[PDB]
Amino acid sequence: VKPNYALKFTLAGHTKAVSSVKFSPNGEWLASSSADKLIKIWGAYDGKFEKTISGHKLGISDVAWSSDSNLLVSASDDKTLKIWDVSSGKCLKTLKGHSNYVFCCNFNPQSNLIVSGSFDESVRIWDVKTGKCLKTLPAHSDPVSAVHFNRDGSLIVSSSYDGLCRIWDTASGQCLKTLIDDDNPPVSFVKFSPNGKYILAATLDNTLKLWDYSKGKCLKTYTGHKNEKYCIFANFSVTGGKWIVSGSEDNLVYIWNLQTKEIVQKLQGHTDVVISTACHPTENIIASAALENDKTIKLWKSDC
Repeated sequence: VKPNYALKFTLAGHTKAVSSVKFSPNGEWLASSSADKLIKIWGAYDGKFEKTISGHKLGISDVAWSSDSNLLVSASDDKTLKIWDVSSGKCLKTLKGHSNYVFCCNFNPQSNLIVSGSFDESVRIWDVKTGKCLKTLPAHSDPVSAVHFNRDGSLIVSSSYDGLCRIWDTASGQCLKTLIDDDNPPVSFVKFSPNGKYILAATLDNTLKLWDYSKGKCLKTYTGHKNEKYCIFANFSVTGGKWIVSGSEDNLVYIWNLQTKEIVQKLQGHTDVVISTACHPTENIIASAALENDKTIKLWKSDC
């Protein structure tokens, strides 16, 4: 009925706001990025600090893992993305092309491609092996807040302060669908459901929405949290109960029942905006991370 997530670890070490936390696909590691220009790797189950990955000249907005858990990509205000070999910590490639801060990034499931979103209003698709830009999509008319590939990499979904959610054919770059409600508040997040049939989208009117984009219809609305200013990451949690999980600008992690939309738990502990949450791929484990009055990551664990 309800989870019972309890605090297990507080991961200290970043010196500015944390921007993003992500579990490796094999579940072994958490990676974190921060305004302090650094990536940090931590053990997912014992919270143990592993190493620092350095090289960006300005703060990092996002980090993402390849499917084999061997590479990371980061997006930075220095207008580049970097591909990192996690074991060595070396920068394998620097991805130049964006004309302003890069804000979001992701590998596709095969992990031969990376997608980025930028303040320059564009979405780019990059070849992992060469570090070259394959396509620049004129995706939006304001900064792009999130980019995500669907389950097999055949589609990209993007969101922008322009109020729109768009879905793109990866191979061609053709826009297959624009989602818009009668109202156009800035869309601060978007991602595909694990089965790729639905889309979870956050807008800066304190609202999360689950969209059936085959039919272009909003099915669920989740409220009660605070989200009017920041681009906060949300997630589907599928390892036990089927929940929706998001950060909030009242320093809490919110957890909703996906089907009934009822708030099932609120996680208190952070002392600043909870900007990012990640759900563990196999265990009922949540990582949360907060802005610069806090600077820590928290690992939580529930029985369902």
